[PDB]
Amino acid sequence: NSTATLCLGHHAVPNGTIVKTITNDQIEVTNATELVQSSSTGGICDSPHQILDGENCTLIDALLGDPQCDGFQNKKWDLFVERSKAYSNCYPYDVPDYASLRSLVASSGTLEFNNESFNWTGVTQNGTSSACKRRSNNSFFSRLNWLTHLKFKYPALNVTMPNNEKFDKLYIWGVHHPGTDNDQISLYAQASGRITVSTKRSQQTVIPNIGSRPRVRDIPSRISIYWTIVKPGDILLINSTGNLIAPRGYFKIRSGKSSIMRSDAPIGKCNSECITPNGSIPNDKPFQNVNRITYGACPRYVKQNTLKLATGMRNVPEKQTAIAGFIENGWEGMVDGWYGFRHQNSEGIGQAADLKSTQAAINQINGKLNRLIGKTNEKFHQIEKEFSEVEGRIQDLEKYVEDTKIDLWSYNAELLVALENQHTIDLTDSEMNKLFERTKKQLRENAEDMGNGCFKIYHKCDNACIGSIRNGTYDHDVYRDEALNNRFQIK
Amino acid sequence: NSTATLCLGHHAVPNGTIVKTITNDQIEVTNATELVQSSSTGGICDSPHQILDGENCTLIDALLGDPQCDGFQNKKWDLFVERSKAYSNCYPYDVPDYASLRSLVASSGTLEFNNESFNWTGVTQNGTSSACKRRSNNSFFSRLNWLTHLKFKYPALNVTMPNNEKFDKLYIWGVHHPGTDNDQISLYAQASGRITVSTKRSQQTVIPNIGSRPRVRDIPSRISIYWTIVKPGDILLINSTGNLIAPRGYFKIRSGKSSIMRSDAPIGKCNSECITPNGSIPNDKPFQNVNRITYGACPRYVKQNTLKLATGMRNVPEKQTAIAGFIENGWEGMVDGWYGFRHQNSEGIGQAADLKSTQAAINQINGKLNRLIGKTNEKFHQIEKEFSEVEGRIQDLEKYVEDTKIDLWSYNAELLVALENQHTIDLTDSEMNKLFERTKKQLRENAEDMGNGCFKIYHKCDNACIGSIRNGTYDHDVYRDEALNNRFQIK
Amino acid sequence: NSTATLCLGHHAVPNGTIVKTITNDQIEVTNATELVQSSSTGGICDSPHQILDGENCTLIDALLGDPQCDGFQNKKWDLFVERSKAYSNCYPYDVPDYASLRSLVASSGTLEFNNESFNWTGVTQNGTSSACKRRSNNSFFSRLNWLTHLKFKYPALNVTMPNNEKFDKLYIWGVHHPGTDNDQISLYAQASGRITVSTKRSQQTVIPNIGSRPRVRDIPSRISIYWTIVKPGDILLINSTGNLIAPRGYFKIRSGKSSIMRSDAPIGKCNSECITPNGSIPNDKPFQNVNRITYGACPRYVKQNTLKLATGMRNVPEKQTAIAGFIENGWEGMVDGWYGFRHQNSEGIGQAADLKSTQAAINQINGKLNRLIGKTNEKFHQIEKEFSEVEGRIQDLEKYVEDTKIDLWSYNAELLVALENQHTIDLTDSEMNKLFERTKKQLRENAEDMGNGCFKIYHKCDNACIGSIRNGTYDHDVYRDEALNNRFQIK
Ligand SMILES: CC(=O)N[C@@H]1[C@@H](O)[C@H](O[C@@H]2O[C@H](CO[C@]3(C(=O)O)C[C@H](O)[C@@H](NC(C)=O)[C@H]([C@H](O)[C@H](O)CO)O3)[C@H](O)[C@H](O)[C@H]2O)[C@@H](CO)O[C@H]1O
Ligand SMILES: CC(=O)N[C@@H]1[C@@H](O)[C@H](O[C@@H]2O[C@H](CO[C@]3(C(=O)O)C[C@H](O)[C@@H](NC(C)=O)[C@H]([C@H](O)[C@H](O)CO)O3)[C@H](O)[C@H](O)[C@H]2O)[C@@H](CO)O[C@H]1O
Ligand SMILES: CC(=O)N[C@@H]1[C@@H](O)[C@H](O[C@@H]2O[C@H](CO[C@]3(C(=O)O)C[C@H](O)[C@@H](NC(C)=O)[C@H]([C@H](O)[C@H](O)CO)O3)[C@H](O)[C@H](O)[C@H]2O)[C@@H](CO)O[C@H]1O
Ligand SMILES: *[C@@H]1O[C@H](CO)[C@@H](O[C@@H]2O[C@H](CO)[C@@H](O[C@H]3O[C@H](CO)[C@@H](O)[C@H](O)[C@@H]3O)[C@H](O)[C@H]2NC(C)=O)[C@H](O)[C@H]1NC(C)=O
Ligand SMILES: *[C@@H]1O[C@H](CO)[C@@H](O[C@@H]2O[C@H](CO)[C@@H](O[C@H]3O[C@H](CO)[C@@H](O)[C@H](O)[C@@H]3O)[C@H](O)[C@H]2NC(C)=O)[C@H](O)[C@H]1NC(C)=O
Ligand SMILES: *[C@@H]1O[C@H](CO)[C@@H](O[C@@H]2O[C@H](CO)[C@@H](O[C@H]3O[C@H](CO)[C@@H](O)[C@H](O)[C@@H]3O)[C@H](O)[C@H]2NC(C)=O)[C@H](O)[C@H]1NC(C)=O
Ligand SMILES: *[C@@H]1O[C@H](CO)[C@@H](O[C@@H]2O[C@H](CO)[C@@H](O)[C@H](O)[C@H]2NC(C)=O)[C@H](O)[C@H]1NC(C)=O
Ligand SMILES: *[C@@H]1O[C@H](CO)[C@@H](O[C@@H]2O[C@H](CO)[C@@H](O)[C@H](O)[C@H]2NC(C)=O)[C@H](O)[C@H]1NC(C)=O
Ligand SMILES: *[C@@H]1O[C@H](CO)[C@@H](O[C@@H]2O[C@H](CO)[C@@H](O)[C@H](O)[C@H]2NC(C)=O)[C@H](O)[C@H]1NC(C)=O
Ligand SMILES: *[C@@H]1O[C@H](CO)[C@@H](O)[C@H](O)[C@H]1NC(C)=O
Ligand SMILES: *[C@@H]1O[C@H](CO)[C@@H](O)[C@H](O)[C@H]1NC(C)=O
Ligand SMILES: *[C@@H]1O[C@H](CO)[C@@H](O)[C@H](O)[C@H]1NC(C)=O
Ligand SMILES: *[C@@H]1O[C@H](CO)[C@@H](O)[C@H](O)[C@H]1NC(C)=O
Ligand SMILES: *[C@@H]1O[C@H](CO)[C@@H](O)[C@H](O)[C@H]1NC(C)=O
Ligand SMILES: *[C@@H]1O[C@H](CO)[C@@H](O)[C@H](O)[C@H]1NC(C)=O
Ligand SMILES: *[C@@H]1O[C@H](CO)[C@@H](O)[C@H](O)[C@H]1NC(C)=O
Ligand SMILES: *[C@@H]1O[C@H](CO)[C@@H](O)[C@H](O)[C@H]1NC(C)=O
Ligand SMILES: *[C@@H]1O[C@H](CO)[C@@H](O)[C@H](O)[C@H]1NC(C)=O
Ligand SMILES: *[C@H]1O[C@H](CO)[C@@H](O)[C@H](O)[C@H]1NC(C)=O
Ligand SMILES: *[C@H]1O[C@H](CO)[C@@H](O)[C@H](O)[C@H]1NC(C)=O
Ligand SMILES: *[C@H]1O[C@H](CO)[C@@H](O)[C@H](O)[C@H]1NC(C)=O
Repeated sequence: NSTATLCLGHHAVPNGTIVKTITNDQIEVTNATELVQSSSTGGICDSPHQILDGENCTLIDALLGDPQCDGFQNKKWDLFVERSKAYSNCYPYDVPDYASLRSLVASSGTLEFNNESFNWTGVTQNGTSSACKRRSNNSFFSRLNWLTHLKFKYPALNVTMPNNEKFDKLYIWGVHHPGTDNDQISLYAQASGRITVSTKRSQQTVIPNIGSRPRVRDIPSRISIYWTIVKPGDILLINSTGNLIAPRGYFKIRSGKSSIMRSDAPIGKCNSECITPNGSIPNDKPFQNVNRITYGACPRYVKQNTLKLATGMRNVPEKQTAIAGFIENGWEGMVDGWYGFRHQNSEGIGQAADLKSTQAAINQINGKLNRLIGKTNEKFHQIEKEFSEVEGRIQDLEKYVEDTKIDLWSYNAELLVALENQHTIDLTDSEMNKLFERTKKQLRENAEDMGNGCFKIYHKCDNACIGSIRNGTYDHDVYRDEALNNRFQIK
Repeated sequence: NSTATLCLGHHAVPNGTIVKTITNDQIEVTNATELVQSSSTGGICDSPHQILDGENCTLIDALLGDPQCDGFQNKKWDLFVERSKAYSNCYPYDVPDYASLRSLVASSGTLEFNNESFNWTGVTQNGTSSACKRRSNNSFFSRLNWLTHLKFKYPALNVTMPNNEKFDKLYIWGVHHPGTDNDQISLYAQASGRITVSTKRSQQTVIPNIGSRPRVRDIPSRISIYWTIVKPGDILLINSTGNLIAPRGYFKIRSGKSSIMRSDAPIGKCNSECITPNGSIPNDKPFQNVNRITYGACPRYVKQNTLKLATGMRNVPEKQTAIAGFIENGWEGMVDGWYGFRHQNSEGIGQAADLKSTQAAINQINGKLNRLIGKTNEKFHQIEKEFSEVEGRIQDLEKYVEDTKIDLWSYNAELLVALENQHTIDLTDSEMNKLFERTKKQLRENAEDMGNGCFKIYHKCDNACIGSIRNGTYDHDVYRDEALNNRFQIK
Repeated sequence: NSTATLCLGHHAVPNGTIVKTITNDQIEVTNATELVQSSSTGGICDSPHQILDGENCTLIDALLGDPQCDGFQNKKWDLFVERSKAYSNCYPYDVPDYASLRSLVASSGTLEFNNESFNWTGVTQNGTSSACKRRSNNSFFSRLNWLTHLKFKYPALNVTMPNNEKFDKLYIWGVHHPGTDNDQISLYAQASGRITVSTKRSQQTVIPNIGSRPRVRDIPSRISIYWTIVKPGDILLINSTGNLIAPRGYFKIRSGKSSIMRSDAPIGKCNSECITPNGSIPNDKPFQNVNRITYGACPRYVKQNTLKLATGMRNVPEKQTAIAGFIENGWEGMVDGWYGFRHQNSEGIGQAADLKSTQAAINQINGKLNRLIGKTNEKFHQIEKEFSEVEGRIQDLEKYVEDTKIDLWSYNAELLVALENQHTIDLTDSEMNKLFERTKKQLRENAEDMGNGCFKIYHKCDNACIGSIRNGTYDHDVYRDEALNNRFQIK
């Protein structure tokens, strides 16, 4: 009736989602996406990393050559998987600093072994035991050589092996601790004496200690395992009068991205970049709360089990019912755009989406999605994070380092999502406000702001006229005389 | 005189406080609150954590059973407090890896001890010394058993103790290092020989070393202390020909939240969640600069001694004196609200608070207070952070881990408070701006913006009229003819 | 022609720089500055820290007194620089826990040595070797004393040295491991026996181990090095029957800010606070990607090789050509200010800078520069971050601690710069918007907003009139009758 109404508005949905911003602990938005990965398939995917399933073998048993581990000879891995069911089935042994030898072999990622011809003239080689059976016969660790007397003589060993290669050699060797004096004499022909293994740059001396230990596979003796790395140009010197469990050669030691993980998860024929002890997990999300132990391109571990990133504007119910604009009011019936126009004129009541504002909001949200989704970084060999034995100081430090790290990342995650969500609310609010301001400016003196996100346009404004406003081609001069007469009439 | 003035404004206070934002290193606000706890009472509150005051006893002395520590037998703790005055008063001893045994016992949180009947047939038990008096008589550590020859014989000990319990057993034992060959023979009847303590899964051999050490309580000998954990189903085997300081049984070893702290603070009858070596501290604040060593639900340690969180808007002096609005001007006389209205009309000059805007600002500030205040998290046994001896590598790492952690938290604290304060300034500024905009919209063509946060209303607007604007019931149509004539008159 | 145009605008430059904000991965601004230091001179500046260039000597060789290191006696340092070319040229030795002794001496920062008169009655002193020549003669480590038999007797040593000083004493000593039984007898007159060095609070026993090691400088024997710290009031007791490499006195041990660094960078005559192995670097910037190893007041190490901080507003091309304001349009021709006014009136078309808005933007940007530039903090002795040997557990932890730290700082840097740049864009946009709003308010009913950042002023407004608007002295009442007639005329 000589005027029209033009309202600016934004969509709303019936099923919104609650997120956290800096301004609000809980604010409902039109949509959100989860940034914490909280589930796994439960299987370790055999691709794209080279998996070695230890089965009944620990890495150290596979290294020494426990008979059940013969199948592992010379294999490589990106990730060696050690099973809780694993058990030793050879001569009872220990490794002082077991954790370090495990770690250095794990990180090297290879069991490649090269035999060498040591001169063991004057002694008997290849000692075996019923505690270490291979194909039902008494045997021993494959990579070790139990030397004993020859004709009740054990002449002092003073044996050399030069490293004339261009790579390092890793030697694994041991000392036999007999149960009794009787065993000492029966095995080596004389009283126990120390073993010294040296190079130009290092030395280790180990004393065999006679005594009963609790029987394991009916063996009260023990073997203690040691290692030596020999550089190119250096020489291994082995010096012993008995009790030597000698090396048969060396392991290659390599550097790269290999590691070891304790897990009982089955190995699957599938492809996944991120491995945890619970199974492989997708790495689309920036964070995860599945396990602090990871290998590969993995989301960062956080304490939160959910963090929702807003991917839409504030969700505002439509006030119940004159058309009305965005002031405390969303439009559930606007389904082809995020922002738009509703009008009332001579020809009826209509709605149209505004593409520009809708696309600007969507583009920006997609931009932050692109920064946060599918952008994980790889980590490989790290520190251990679960422990089967009590140890004190070093373990306290390992645990505190990891606890510290997780709390700092959990804090970063919490802040990041609150900041991002505040920014999303601000940028989506801003597109609405800019649309309203642009429209106000077009209309000049031909309309007044009704306070509800709508303009009273003080002239006849048919469908084409409204279209000209929406398209940005409205010429205010054309209508100004009509509008001014209508606005500043005296009633 | 045919018009009225309506000004929008906000309060101001005579005693504002300076805070930091992202925009300003120093900006005065109406009020702030401190987020760094910087004082302690100076006492350790005995509630709600179970405190054990070591008095003259270290934990290790209480474990071994130094006579002055007999009162500690079998006690438990959440926090064992070790005093600087503590001193040993029994046989001179050392503990290789003292720090680890201290740590593992501290974390276990119990001195529960179960006696066992070891078969020491063939030797004399219960050796004592004048260096370790109990009730004025020569004595020894309560939990240890100094075995010596019987009739100048010391038959080889080969003694067993199975763990048929469903929990782990912690055994503490030792080796006696005699001052001279004469002592060796007088005590054990033969030359010194090694001690081996083993289980199915582990072994330790220790060599007694004869020699003079500086006398302590007139004793040139030493005892060295060792420990062994025996799992259920396993067996302790002790094998010795002399110099054995034997266990009398085992300690329970538990897991939980127990720890140990070095402090000289007195223990008080009071209740506080957070304990530091300086005393308990309140844990209302998110940060603290009292001590990096903490136990319980504690604020996080930061380097800053103060961080002030704004709890009010910018504080702006009232310009000296026509009423005027918020543009570069606060209202010290507005004491019943944070924002409001001042008017001049036919009936005088008045002021009224706006509840809605005031409450919206207060609610939001209370929200951020609720997130930051009284929300501390608990930590228990951690790593040591002060050291009485120089050690090198491990200590360097312990110190660097803690330094690293504190710098990262101090950074987080600094950023958090700057961000929060910027947000507080922004949300309080926003309530002022929204109040002004809402008012502008009500007034439509009946008023003009005077540029100083006030409107010139171009009609007679009595107290009820002004009230209708403040209440949001003003009907612009009622006054529009009058206002338009007044606005667009030609003078 | 009875009207004027007044446009508000901001500068633009032909050569802008791309930065990252929270809103945009790439946004062009007028200027930026680099926050990551990525180059070094390549030399270590000898000022202001006290540098000690080890040349051919490691710290440990300088400590023991290898002949080529005699020049180092008693010197101090802030930073000891160890060269890759360094080599030992004396008796072949090792140090169990070499890394710790290196670290504790490095951190102490002094080689100050005080000779003491030990009573070595009954033995020969000052043993020497061809493996350790000094001025072409057979010699030995300067700070050690190789004792051997006197007249084929080596009476048991039981020797004391009290610490009656008020500072700690650091004693360095050793054990000689002879190649053969023949050497043992030729040197010490009897079979090898253990060495015990003790105090009231500590003890160490070391066993000499006879055996061939690979010859070095024709020596198949080895010396193993040990250390003891003796507190004031305590006593050093040395107890040996042979194989003792005795101390000649003690080192002072101090506490302070000293460290050690591995580098081949030459030492220069220059002054720089921050030292890295690549050379000294400037410390103006808050971050650096030169080296994770640093000493002194240094930028923090990050993974990024560049982080650009915006130091100007968004850079917006001038739309091609009616004068026009800031809406999607910057002014390349405005060179004497950041914001300003362009006008068209009766007297022509002019431009003027607005000082207030320009200065407010510049001041704020300078403020954030002042917070970020030249504000680095000092760190001194830390942990090692590069390793020449494989070690396992401890090294894994050292590496993980540093990796963890760097990732957290790299994250903080990335967020900080994105946040700061967003704030810079917001504050510079805000000065433009405030200038426009201030102008709008002055003009009252005398102008209309043309939508392009300009006002149509509906009255004759000559150069003085425009000046009154720019100066904030424009009196709208003077022109209102003229303007209203022009605005609300009917055409
Ligand atoms: C050298 C020798 O033959 N010694 C005999 C002892 O082995 C034997 O004590 C019994 O030993 C039993 C285990 O027998 C082996 C084994 O481990 O299988 C037989 C091995 O050939 C022998 N290995 C070598 C390289 O000689 C090995 C070794 O002696 C022990 O493992 C060392 O602990 O023993 C089993 O443990 C019985 O319980 C045990 O009594 C005694 C008595 O028969 O005679 C010795 O001559
Ligand atoms: C076995 C014995 O009686 N040995 C005598 C030596 O103790 C003694 O040397 C003197 O020893 C003095 C301390 O006497 C005790 C003690 O610690 O109180 C007496 C204890 O009963 C004895 N403990 C046991 C279990 O036999 C203990 C032990 O021998 C030492 O502590 C080992 O160091 O000694 C005190 O230290 C005197 O300064 C010291 O001369 C000599 C000489 O009298 O005779 C030995 O038979
Ligand atoms: C005590 C003595 O003189 N022993 C003689 C052996 O040294 C010698 O074996 C030869 O030793 C050669 C090195 O000679 C020195 C040295 O290091 O320069 C000479 C030193 O004076 C002696 N040091 C002391 C304090 O006595 C030192 C020491 O014996 C060795 O370093 C211990 O390893 O030896 C060189 O190594 C030759 O290759 C080696 O054969 C034998 C045979 O000549 O006679 C011993 O009496
Ligand atoms: C030191 O004490 C040890 C524990 O008491 C003891 O070990 C025990 O030795 C017996 C036999 O002497 C073993 O008994 C075994 O006997 C049958 C054959 O009759 C075997 O088939 C079984 O394996 C059976 O167990 C015990 O197993 C063994 N116990 C432990 C815990 O090791 C040592 O022999 C004693 N040492 C000396 C030198 O006397
Ligand atoms: C190795 O040298 C040691 C230090 O010189 C020496 O220890 C000293 O021994 C004397 C006695 O021989 C102690 O003197 C004590 O004598 C009176 C009784 O007359 C006691 O009441 C006092 O305790 C007094 O101190 C020294 O205390 C002691 N010094 C130290 C530092 O331990 C060893 O005895 C020597 N060892 C051998 C085997 O000869
Ligand atoms: C244990 O075996 C060792 C390695 O086979 C052996 O060491 C070698 O000893 C020879 C001499 O016996 C040294 O040869 C040196 O001889 C000339 C003089 O003719 C010297 O000028 C040279 O230095 C030359 O090298 C070897 O250097 C040495 N090799 C190594 C690697 O140390 C030990 O001697 C044997 N030990 C015993 C006790 O027999
Ligand atoms: C290292 O090897 C040497 C021989 O090269 C051993 O020395 C011999 O030991 C025997 C037995 O004790 C003696 O009877 C010989 O006289 C020694 N030979 C020489 C040349 O001295 C030595 O025992 C071995 N070392 C170890 C620790 O086993
Ligand atoms: C561990 O106990 C065994 C006995 O079970 C000890 O062996 C005896 O030692 C004595 C003294 O040296 C010898 O005379 C006996 O002949 C040994 N008995 C047997 C059966 O061999 C052994 O010495 C003890 N071990 C330690 C380290 O003390
Ligand atoms: C520490 O010094 C003592 C002497 O104070 C040494 O004891 C003597 O050792 C010799 C050689 O073995 C014996 O013949 C004497 O009888 C011992 N004297 C006494 C009083 O017992 C002892 O050997 C030295 N200890 C070490 C580890 O070298
Ligand atoms: C909600 O957001 C995510 C991320 O943009 C998108 O993949 C998903 O399809 C959206 N859901 C709906 C119903 O729009
Ligand atoms: C592992 O050991 C179990 C239990 O002894 C056995 O049944 C199984 O077949 C073994 N698996 C392999 C792959 O050797
Ligand atoms: C993964 O395994 C850990 C350790 O057993 C367990 O605490 C956690 O609940 C598991 N997470 C999932 C998603 O299975
Ligand atoms: C200032 O702020 C704190 C926190 O809101 C409040 O407890 C305190 O009472 C306030 N002081 C005044 C005078 O309003
Ligand atoms: C602790 O020792 C001191 C000094 O010897 C003594 O005076 C005090 O009574 C002792 N306190 C306790 C509780 O035993
Ligand atoms: C707490 O104790 C530490 C260490 O003695 C001291 O540096 C610090 O100043 C103390 N703080 C307070 C608030 O007493
Ligand atoms: C750009 O910014 C930096 C930091 O403010 C300043 O030092 C430099 O001179 C500026 N360059 C120009 C051309 O304005
Ligand atoms: C260091 O050793 C090299 C190589 O032997 C020698 O040429 C050089 O002169 C030595 N430098 C010093 C400062 O002693
Ligand atoms: C500094 O040295 C390290 C280690 O050699 C090297 O990786 C890095 O590229 C160097 N940086 C510069 C700027 O020279
Ligand atoms: C072990 O060594 C012997 C040398 O006696 C050699 O012939 C063979 O390779 C090995 N024999 C067995 C049975 O493993
Ligand atoms: C020590 O052991 C003996 C065994 O001889 C036992 O009777 C008693 O429990 C203890 N005696 C003393 C005095 O502590
Ligand atoms: C080594 O000690 C002797 C004692 O025999 C002393 O005279 C001199 O200071 C030293 N002699 C040499 C040659 O270094």
